[PDB]
Amino acid sequence: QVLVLDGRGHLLGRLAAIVAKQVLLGRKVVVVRCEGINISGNFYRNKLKYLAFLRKRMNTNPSRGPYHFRAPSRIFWRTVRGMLPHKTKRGQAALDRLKVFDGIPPPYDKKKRMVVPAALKVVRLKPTRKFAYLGRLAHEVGWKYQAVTATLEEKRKEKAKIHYRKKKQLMRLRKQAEKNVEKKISKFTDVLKTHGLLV
Amino acid sequence: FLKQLSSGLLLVTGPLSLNRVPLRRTHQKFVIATSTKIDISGVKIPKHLTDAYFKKKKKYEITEQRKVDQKAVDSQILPKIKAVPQLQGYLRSVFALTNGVYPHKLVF
Amino acid sequence: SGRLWCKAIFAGYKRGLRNQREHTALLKIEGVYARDETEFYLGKRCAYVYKAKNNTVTPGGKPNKTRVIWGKVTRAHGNSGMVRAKFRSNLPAKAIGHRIRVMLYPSRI
Amino acid sequence: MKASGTLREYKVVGRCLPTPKCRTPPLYRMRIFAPNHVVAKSRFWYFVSQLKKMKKSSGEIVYCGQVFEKSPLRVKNFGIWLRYDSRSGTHNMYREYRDLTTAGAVTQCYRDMGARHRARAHSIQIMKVEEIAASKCRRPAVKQFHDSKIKFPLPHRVLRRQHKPRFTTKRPNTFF
Amino acid sequence: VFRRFVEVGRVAYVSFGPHAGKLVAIVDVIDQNRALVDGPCTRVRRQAMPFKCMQLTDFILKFPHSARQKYVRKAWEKADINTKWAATRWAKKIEARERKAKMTDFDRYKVMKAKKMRNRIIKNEVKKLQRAALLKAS
RNA sequence: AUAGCCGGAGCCUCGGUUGGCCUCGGAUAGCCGGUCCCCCGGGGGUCCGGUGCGGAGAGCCCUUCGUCCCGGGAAACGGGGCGGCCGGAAAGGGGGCCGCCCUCUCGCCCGUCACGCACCGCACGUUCGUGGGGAACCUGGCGCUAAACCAUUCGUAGACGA
RNA sequence: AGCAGAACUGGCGCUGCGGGAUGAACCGAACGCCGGGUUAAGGCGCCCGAUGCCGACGCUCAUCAGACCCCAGAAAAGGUG
RNA sequence: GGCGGUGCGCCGCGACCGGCUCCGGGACGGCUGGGAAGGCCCCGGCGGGGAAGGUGGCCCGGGGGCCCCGGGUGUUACAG
Repeated sequence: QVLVLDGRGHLLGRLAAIVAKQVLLGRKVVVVRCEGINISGNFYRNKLKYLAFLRKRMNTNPSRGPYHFRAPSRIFWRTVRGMLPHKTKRGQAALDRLKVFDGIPPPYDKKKRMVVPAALKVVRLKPTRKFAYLGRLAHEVGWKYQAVTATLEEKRKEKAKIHYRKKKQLMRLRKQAEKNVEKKISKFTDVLKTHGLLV
Repeated sequence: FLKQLSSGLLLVTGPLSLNRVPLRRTHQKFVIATSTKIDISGVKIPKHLTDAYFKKKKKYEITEQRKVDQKAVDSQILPKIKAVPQLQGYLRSVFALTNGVYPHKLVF
Repeated sequence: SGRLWCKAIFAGYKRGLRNQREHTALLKIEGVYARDETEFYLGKRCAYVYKAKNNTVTPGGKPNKTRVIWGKVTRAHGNSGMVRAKFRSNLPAKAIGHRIRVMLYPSRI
Repeated sequence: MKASGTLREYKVVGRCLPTPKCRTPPLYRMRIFAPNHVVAKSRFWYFVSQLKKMKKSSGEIVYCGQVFEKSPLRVKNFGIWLRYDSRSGTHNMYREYRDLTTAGAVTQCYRDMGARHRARAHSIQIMKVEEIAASKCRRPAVKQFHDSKIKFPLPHRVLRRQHKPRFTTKRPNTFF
Repeated sequence: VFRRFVEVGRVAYVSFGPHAGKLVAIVDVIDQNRALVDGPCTRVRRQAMPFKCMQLTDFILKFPHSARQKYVRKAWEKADINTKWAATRWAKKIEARERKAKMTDFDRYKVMKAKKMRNRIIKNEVKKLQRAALLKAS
């Protein structure tokens, strides 16, 4: 009932356009690993794209001007907000269903992350083109927690490896379990093959 | 399903032992028609039961004529559904839609 | 013992870009994403279930707080599995993005 | 003329109306590539009005018919001559194509010229399409397919049907 | 590296189109993104079909680059592709899909009942080996 | 620091929903899983199998009409009752393990016996739901006997507040 | 010159509607109150109804890319991109 | 109780008929160049030719070592 989308390898505008439509349909979408979001075009193109965005501020009072968010999660939150009717009541009610996170929170580390193949770099971009990581772009423009998130993301990398290697050994005993017991499960096995489930 | 009545309603009757469903009328529109068939060609439906027999008269208590006709028809059907393996468990079960199940995608 | 209706989301009214016609509702049934798969749901009865403050009667039961707006599925909309529906009374805009039920008892099978 | 869909080859003949001066005018046949025969006869009178002292009022259509491909299951090399229009000046080309049908090669010619030189179909005057042998080809793009042991893989298979599994778990595999 | 190559005589599986789900054999390559192909034994008439809707298999039957439809059928029957294709694990999981697709609601109930006790025995079997391992682990 | 914590039933109000997936990393001109014959303190290397992923999200798990007996298959380690013990810190679980005094091969799958308002064709049915909040009623146990502001004073401060 | 003065026709003035982000003159089309259907011009990644087509063929990398009449900005020349 | 008329307190359902629409599934026929192509009858049979995107066979080279990859001649040879 809650969409947990992994942001690694996902294009900024293609993911935001699909999330914005799903969020407006009453679906709670949680986007995770926003530092893995990457944008087509060379890195130097996107930097001045964001640096000239920084220059756009209110002259008389910059505190009332555009709030330039530097975190990768809030940058992705900004581009979804521009894809939504946030000036209306239903637009702001939609944005409450969106939840962005840098790295992976402990609420969402022990969960399966969904992947949008339509909003993917490997699908929508030619292999000879250039792309820019949002995580590198954020720290290079004012984000202070890239190395902070990298070590905490490093910490859960072997912690899931322990779970996965235990998971393989857990189902290695499962796959070996049929190997001793075909003589008394063939009654259930063949009817699962006539209907096409193990063939 | 037993037979088509005069007014267009369907005389439909699962066994009372399995489905807990009596000789009951049912409109054909509000019916999912599963492609699972038994051979009731050789049964003897009573001619006295009809649409006027199932018509509401005017607290409902079961008449003894209803009980006699209940076992008169079930005695012909119940041995026949036992010839098909796992058919009585199929009738005792209830139909429902779970996650990832779409009626337009599946066939029945 | 379980669900007997397909999950559908009231996406919005039949509309233009600067004109909306709130006498016809657009439905996004879960599982259908093409025009040719919308043929099964044509003619099915749709209902929007909601609850209110004052207690109203319930057919065959003790009077509850729930209320419905009955309607039917008219014809397919768009190309990506959307579909139009028409209700007796026009749906309130509070139901935008909320779950409504489409039933199967108007069956053609 | 709108180059809509695939093109069709039409064999349209015509002549002047009989006059007191001239008993029977000569008959002129052309090869016209057009979507339908209604625009083929209009295109027929366009070129005839340039070559001869002919108009549609003083002329008539004797036979308007479509000729079919004699070998549509044989892969062939087509030589196509151009008379397009640019923004500054008009130019002639010779272009090579590899297709099963003569009309398909003209269709491939119309879509290629608009892609390269941004030339519209009304600015393009086709004159001659001729079957040529493989040994007489000139453009290396066409000649690279003249191999009895041609062999190549599909390196980067761009996967389609990307939206039917709009949300999935496994990372998709672009390699087969 | 690549193991499947578009070349004269490779048996292919059609992805989409009116001839989807059938086998077909490459005769000649027409263009960069289109090839001349012929499924003489699989009800696929000689035609041009692009690389978009084909999945190329590891089956190669030899005939010249512009051989007519008679020799393609003879090479198809000599190699006997149809029997070998059904023995491929590719087609075994292809044909299981419509078995799930045509599965009746009554067939759906019997699968669910059979899946219950089949998982019961495996879980009971797995349970015996986790406890047997821990005595062997100590 | 706090003049509330644990466990029972009824009434108003707020509402949405109608089974859960408990997780490697990562590539896309490449991958996945096992054998380890090999080398060191988990990695590398080799080999074997799949690769239009079937150790597949085009997927997996549970499945519920209920009660009474009897017979067959599994099961004897197993289902369910309290205390600890540790593993959790990026926004942290009633997660697992040790022993308990009672429980049955009742759990589940096949087949027999019988029963269950059979409400006489009809709708918001069917859950998450001991849902959140609020008064009042319950029963007992466990407990706690505080601060802020005004006033006055200070002048490191000050238009008044602060 | 969004300047002044003429010829034909159409519009605004006197006129709402759909579209061009907006807009007196542009495109389509003119208006009693409604239901169903179908279109014009325009469009169909999100705002925003509609391509979530297994769309076809090619071109293009910009450290100032480009994106739709009216229309809202550009030239001569040069480039072994 | 039966017939005719009006209406059901409220919430609803179904059936058939007619009108206006959108969509689908079957079967039949005409024209062409009286279709073009294409399939079968040994390559349909016989005779005569031609080259190449060169199949056998020959030569050279390289990879294990008995098949494959290149280059050259050729005219069906064990493919066309």
